[PDB]
Amino acid sequence: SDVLTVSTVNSQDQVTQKPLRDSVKQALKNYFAQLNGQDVNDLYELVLAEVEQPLLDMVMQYTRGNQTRAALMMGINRGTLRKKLKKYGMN
Amino acid sequence: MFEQRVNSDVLTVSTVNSQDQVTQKPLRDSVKQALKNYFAQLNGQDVNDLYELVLAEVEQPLLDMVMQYTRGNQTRAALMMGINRGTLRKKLKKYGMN
DNA sequence: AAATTTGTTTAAATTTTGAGCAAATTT
DNA sequence: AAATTTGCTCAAAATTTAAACAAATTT
Repeated sequence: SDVLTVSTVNSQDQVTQKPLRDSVKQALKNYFAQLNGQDVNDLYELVLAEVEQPLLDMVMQYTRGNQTRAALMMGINRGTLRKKLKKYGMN
Repeated sequence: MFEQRVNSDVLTVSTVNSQDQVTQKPLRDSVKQALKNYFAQLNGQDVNDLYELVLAEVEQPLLDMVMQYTRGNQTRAALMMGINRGTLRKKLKKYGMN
């Protein structure tokens, strides 16, 4: 009923799903905590970089290197995909 | 003395390791795992929105969290995310945060 | 009362898209 | 040897941008 989820363990050794979006929330909750009113400047492209890399990594692995099927899977242009690959230097 | 904090270790999540010890692992890895799992259930239906699907999962909480920080200040929020104020308002609208 | 933010528009800059081709690669 | 994918170009379509500025708000 909620497609992108990570595995957690509780004190009683029970594994159980939680939305990835709860992780993102936690990480930021943590990031901000460690900052002491130090200014943040490029937080969107920061988190984006943190998410695009592993997404590209995985779909390219799943599509066996096939840029065409990878782009179709993600629903973006083949050109866009190429650009993003070179951006993170994976090609 | 300043220790190097790599980019992968700026956004981290508490995990439990093979010795039942609590450690901080990259958000990257959470995104990897979510996708490894998403592909397991995909045996073997086709997809055509994987970027938008992921993007939404990540934008909502970022927006959620940044607004809480700026105590609803859209100008400071857009300034700290580093995006035009107009696209922040657009994104907020997309997710019902206004 | 002053400083700031919101809500909105308008136009330029930027990025994404699609389409189309030969050369390379997989099948 | 056929079929598909790569690498690369152009354009237009779509989106992000900054720059207003009056009205609403927060300091």
